[PDB]
Amino acid sequence: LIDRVEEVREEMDEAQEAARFLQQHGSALTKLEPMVAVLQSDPQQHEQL
Amino acid sequence: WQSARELLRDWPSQRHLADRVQPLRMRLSELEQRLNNQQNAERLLSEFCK
Amino acid sequence: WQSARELLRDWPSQRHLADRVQPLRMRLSELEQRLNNQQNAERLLSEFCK
Repeated sequence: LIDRVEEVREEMDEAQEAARFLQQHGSALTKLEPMVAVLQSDPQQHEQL
Repeated sequence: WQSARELLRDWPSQRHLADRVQPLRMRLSELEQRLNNQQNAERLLSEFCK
Repeated sequence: WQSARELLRDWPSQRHLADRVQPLRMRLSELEQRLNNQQNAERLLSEFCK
């Protein structure tokens, strides 16, 4: 009665969603990852800072 | 900033687990075939009981 | 910097994959019976052929 199919199918849903998203934005994520910290510094907030 | 941090946190996990789709695919296919065998031999078993 | 980045690369993967241990236990146990029964039936067939 293990009926693991539920669990493995859910794992597939997650994994295929993940692959789809990676294809969707993989380039965008790669471009963001080197200079992510800049998100913390808005030019005007830089001066108030 | 924070959303990007979380995105780059989860993105690794996504990559780690994406490769397993096909490893998962054959896994569930075989598993579900096994469950079908269970159901089928169960029907045969019940017919014996009859 | 680079090494640490690699460590924190693995760390998401580490927990994610280690989660699978227990499934693997039952998997290996179950396949053991395949091994055992294959060997047993191999006996039986060899004994018959003799």
